[PDB]
Amino acid sequence: TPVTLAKVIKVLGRTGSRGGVTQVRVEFLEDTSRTIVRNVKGPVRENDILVLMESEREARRLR
Amino acid sequence: SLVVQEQGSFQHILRLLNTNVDGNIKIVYALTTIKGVGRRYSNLVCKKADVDLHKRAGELTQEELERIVQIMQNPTHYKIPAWFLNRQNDITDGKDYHTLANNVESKLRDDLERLKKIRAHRGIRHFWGLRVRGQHTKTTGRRRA
Amino acid sequence: IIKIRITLTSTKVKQLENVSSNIVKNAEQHNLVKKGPVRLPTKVLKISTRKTPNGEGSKTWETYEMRIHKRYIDLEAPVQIVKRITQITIEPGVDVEVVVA
Amino acid sequence: QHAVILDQEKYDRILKEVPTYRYVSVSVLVDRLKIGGSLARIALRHLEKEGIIKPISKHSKQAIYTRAT
Amino acid sequence: GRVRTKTVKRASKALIERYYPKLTLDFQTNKRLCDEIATIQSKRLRNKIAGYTTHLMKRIQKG
Amino acid sequence: AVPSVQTFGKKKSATAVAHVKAGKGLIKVNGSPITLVEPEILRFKVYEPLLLVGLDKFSNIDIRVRVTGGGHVSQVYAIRQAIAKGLVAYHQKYVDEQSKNELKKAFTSYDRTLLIADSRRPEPKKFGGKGARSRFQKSYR
Amino acid sequence: PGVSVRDVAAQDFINAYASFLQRQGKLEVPGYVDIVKTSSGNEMPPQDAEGWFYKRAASVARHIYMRKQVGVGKLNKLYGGAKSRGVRPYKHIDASGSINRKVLQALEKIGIVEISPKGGRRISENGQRDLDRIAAQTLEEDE
Amino acid sequence: ALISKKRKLVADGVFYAELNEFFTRELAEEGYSGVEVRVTPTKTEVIIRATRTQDV
Amino acid sequence: FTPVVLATPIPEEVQQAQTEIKLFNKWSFEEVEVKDASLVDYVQVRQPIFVAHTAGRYANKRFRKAQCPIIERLTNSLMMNGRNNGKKLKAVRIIKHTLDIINVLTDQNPIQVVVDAITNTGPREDTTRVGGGGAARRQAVDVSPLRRVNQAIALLTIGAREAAFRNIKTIAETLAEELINAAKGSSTSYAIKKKDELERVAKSNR
RNA sequence: GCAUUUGCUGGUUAUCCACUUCUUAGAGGGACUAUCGGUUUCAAGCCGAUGGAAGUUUGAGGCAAUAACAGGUCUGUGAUGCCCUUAGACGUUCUGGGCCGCACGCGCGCUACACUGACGGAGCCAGCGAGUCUAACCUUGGCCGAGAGGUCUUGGUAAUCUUGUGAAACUCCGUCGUGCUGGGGAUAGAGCAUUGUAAUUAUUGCUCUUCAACGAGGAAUUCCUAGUAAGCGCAAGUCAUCAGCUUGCGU
Repeated sequence: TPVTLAKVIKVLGRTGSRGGVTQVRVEFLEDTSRTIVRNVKGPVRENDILVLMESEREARRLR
Repeated sequence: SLVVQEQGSFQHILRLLNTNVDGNIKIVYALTTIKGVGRRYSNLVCKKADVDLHKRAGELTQEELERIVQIMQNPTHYKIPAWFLNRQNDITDGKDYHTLANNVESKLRDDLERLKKIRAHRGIRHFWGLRVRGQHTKTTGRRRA
Repeated sequence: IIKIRITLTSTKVKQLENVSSNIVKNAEQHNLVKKGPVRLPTKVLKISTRKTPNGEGSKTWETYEMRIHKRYIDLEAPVQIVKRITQITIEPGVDVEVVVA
Repeated sequence: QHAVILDQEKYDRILKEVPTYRYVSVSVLVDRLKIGGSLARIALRHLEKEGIIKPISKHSKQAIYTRAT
Repeated sequence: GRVRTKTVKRASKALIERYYPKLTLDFQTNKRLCDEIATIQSKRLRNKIAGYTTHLMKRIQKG
Repeated sequence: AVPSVQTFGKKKSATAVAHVKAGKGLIKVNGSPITLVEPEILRFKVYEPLLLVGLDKFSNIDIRVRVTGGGHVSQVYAIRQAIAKGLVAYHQKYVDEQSKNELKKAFTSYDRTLLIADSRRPEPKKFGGKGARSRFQKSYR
Repeated sequence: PGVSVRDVAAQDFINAYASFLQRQGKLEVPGYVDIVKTSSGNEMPPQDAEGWFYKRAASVARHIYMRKQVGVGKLNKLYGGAKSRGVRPYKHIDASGSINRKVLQALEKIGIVEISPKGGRRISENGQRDLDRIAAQTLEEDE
Repeated sequence: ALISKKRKLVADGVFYAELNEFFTRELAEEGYSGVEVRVTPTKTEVIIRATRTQDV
Repeated sequence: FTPVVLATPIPEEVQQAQTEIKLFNKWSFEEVEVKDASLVDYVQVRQPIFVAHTAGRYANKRFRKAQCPIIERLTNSLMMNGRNNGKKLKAVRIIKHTLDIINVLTDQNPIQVVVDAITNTGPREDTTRVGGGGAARRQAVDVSPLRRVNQAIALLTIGAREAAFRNIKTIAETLAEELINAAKGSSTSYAIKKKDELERVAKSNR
């Protein structure tokens, strides 16, 4: 289980056709200088920690 | 701490009024497999026959069952009031009878045939196989079966 | 003197309160014990018709209200001054009944 | 299915198995033993008047018992 | 949804341009003044008129 | 002369009235002790005002609470509304006002609406549905 | 220091008082004590067929103690519940009146309640004296 | 008397509406405009609001 | 602890454990802690309560339900499937019975067992739907920390409800069995079987 | 009454005195997004925190444009044009019957498929309302009856009496024990009552007996964002009798 954490730096904005997916930018919390942009399912506020099963996709906005 | 260790006198399925009574359920609700007794008739006849209600049917030694079937076949002699009775001033006698196991389907058949041969409106509806009481038929009652 | 009671009933707040005010003003013009205006709870009489004639349309409902305000004042007075104060304060919309004892 | 009358082969099974039960209750008896449910609700009384299990809460819809020692 | 309308806004500007050295920066003593220098039908409206007057004065004494 | 404060507490239709006078320490609800307020799983709800500030403060006062209206859960929320207000208002009048803030700080920091009754009130029913928001099922063909 | 029935839990008092009434053995339970359903909303007779009547007599006496006066019409609304009428929704149904009237007459004959002005039945001189003695014993049960 | 105020105050309303529809139908040619009743002890009085009183 | 005597007896077991520490029913909010970061500030065990009955307004803002204590968020999720709606006084009894049973099977703090169950049974990588036109493909996304707590309570109470349905074991015991078997990753619980099934679907769709 | 020590719980229709916290209802006060902080062109505003009974336009309604529809209604109207009929009438009235008739398809719903449950005792908590003089309305209390109900009285034209509407879900203790079983109560038999001139094609209520499908419902599809959904009953409308409906109300 190579679980890596991260925490939201800036909430970009909603995406998806129904708008149920929030696009956020996260700082990796082990190395600060790495910032990847991914998208989440539930409700996210500013500065809360996430869990990344694999931190490689850097996904774009859905339609 | 009501633990009792009786082992031998227990009995499985047993016959009363030509009906197989399940032996390992409580006596009041065990009697209710007889067509003609219900949860409240059987309760009263157990009370009148002086049976401990907590007993299974595998208990109840044969004189107690004989007392119980004495109460069922002759209720008015053992102080059961006439408003428990299944037939009151019945149709021909004017007496009070509680109809029991095999007589229930026959006395019902007697009543249906009695009011069929007179060609009363209830009898014709029964013969046709329709809802005999004054209830709608346009939407419900499908699947005659 | 005699124990009297004056009961006021109306559907208009403004036309009733000034009548009770005139009653009490005449009550301490020549002084006597008040047992002043005890306002009973207001009664709302509701009629809920549908909206329409014939039942076409969305099933919309109205409710109409009539509000009954009631007030009673329990006075005691000499027999002479009873008639004049019961006759001066007569106003449309306000129903006044006076119980003798 | 489930036995409703004690038969003195279930009775000794009560005495030598419920001390091994760290959580013991009405549904515990009917699952690991094969007992009648209403017999279990009598058994948990009998296992209390002489201490083999002890009560920690007695609600009419739920009884919770542990081994005494 | 706190947008004042052109009844509250236009009245408050007309009430400042002729009563400037009588109005404070405080709401509680501005609404007491609006009962004297103006005729407003409802209590709910003069609280809205005096509140926007107090808001305008806070940005008059700033500039 | 018999220093006494009366107050009230409310929940949704319920109105408990407290009579806080100086005395020996009986805390009785509807003539019966506080230990008998019986939904019996909310029995601790009448107990927070007796335990947040400590049981010592009640040794010199007498409490007599009567409730009407509401339901079984709504009434239980109404005694505790009246007990809390009945002790902080006793302290405002007959003992030091510095002590009142210390108890008012305790109840407010644990605010289950012990001092301030909540403003949640029923919404009226409308036509075309069986509830305030709920509508009847429409059929479309 | 002196106790009333208001300091006793209701269920624990009614059970303790119902046992006392049966131990005395003088209540004149009716002969119909084992036939009746006790309401028209009920389905089955009371399960405790020997001592369900003593529990009503204990429950009614405490109720009259806590109130000013009640009659057999207030007891029927109190002891009645919802009725299952099958396919149609439930509704409140008052209890049986003959049972409550027989309870009240039994209590008057044992002399624990009495007929009252303004109607109904109030609790008597001996009623307060006797309810409070079992109320005293119920507190001191815990060894 | 011997009538509840709920039925009394409503009956005063329907009495007024019956009077008003009567005078609209009757005094149609005189420019009728309304009525008001003054329920007093000793001869309750009714006022007719019509333009040509010399015709009414 | 110097008990105080007064005209109302207020029994001895009440104030002995509650004047100094405001416990649970009898359970401690001390030494309980969320072992999984990204669930702190969403699992609330920091202000103790006496019973899990708090008539609190948590629905009027977006994130205010996080400040609701998680024990009340489990009693709230028990009043479900229709016949039990608005029956909170039954749900507190179930939870009061559950934490007693949980302590018996495992002698740790039953509050700690609940937090262990929540921290495990929340999904970590979920799947959303991308419509386009036609086949309506799926897309794997992340999941919020709040939704992890929201869904963990959902899966636990659904699993207890379905297990206890046509069964002689009560809802209190099956809730206890589900929480204990989820505190460890036993995969004998409904929620753990669901959680890794949702995660392996997203693994295919990433 | 109990304790006894000065206390606790009660009763006492006006015994008297005092007061208005709770209740009532007139006049008012109260919120203005207030204070602070952050954002934007520095505006209109928005966001967060504090205070506050109240911060979504404070919640919910009422009211509600211009233009229209061949929308519904001539079966609300002594609103109405034209057509028809007008004495064996299509007027009106009276006896009967029908509108309810069942191979079947659809829409709104009620009860369920049970153990978060059913049953039995025990606890005991609302709010909106309605109610009779030349007419029998809401009915307390006593007595009778298993019950439904009967009978003798009483209060009330009502903040006074019904009525604290002692509602139901709910809560506690017990019986059941995974079994279409003590879940469910359709269908049917016999009796006792009540409303009505009249109950058969069961008005309705009750008592005993009869014990059906239904094991969570396919494609589809409805309603709903906080004291809301959902559960739960109660009053009113219709009414002489009939509520599985609606309009509200609280839990």
